[PDB]
Amino acid sequence: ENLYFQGMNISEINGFEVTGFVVRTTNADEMNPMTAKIGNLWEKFYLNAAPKLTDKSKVYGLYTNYESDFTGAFDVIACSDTLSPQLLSESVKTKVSSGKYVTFSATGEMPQVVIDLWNEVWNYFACPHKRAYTTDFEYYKSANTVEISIAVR
Repeated sequence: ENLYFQGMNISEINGFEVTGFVVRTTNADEMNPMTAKIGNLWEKFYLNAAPKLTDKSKVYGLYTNYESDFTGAFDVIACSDTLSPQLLSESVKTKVSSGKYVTFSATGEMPQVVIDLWNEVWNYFACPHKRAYTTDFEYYKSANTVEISIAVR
């Protein structure tokens, strides 16, 4: 896969607030290229939100409001800590809670690296830990490095 898989680490993470665009989807909708929503969500973010970011802006992909488990619907939120629901129209503010997470990290071509990192997440949980299905997140640490933090019970 031509990725550097840095590995996984369990840790306590401090909560934080982020604002951005939300869409509701399912894994099945995302697997079908013709019905996927996450790509379009990010294009909207690039279009409407990116021009308003700063050099210290942190950018995230939140997965939250889970209907059930990985087989159910969930909200995906393309967002950033420096945006606010009134510096940006149609946006929603979410608080990610402090808690215990398992965090995975990889570096490579984007977005290949985030797609493939989710596969590592899948393999791992499908296990010493159980998913909380509260709020999980991609953190786009740099142009080539992404972390995925999964909330665990």
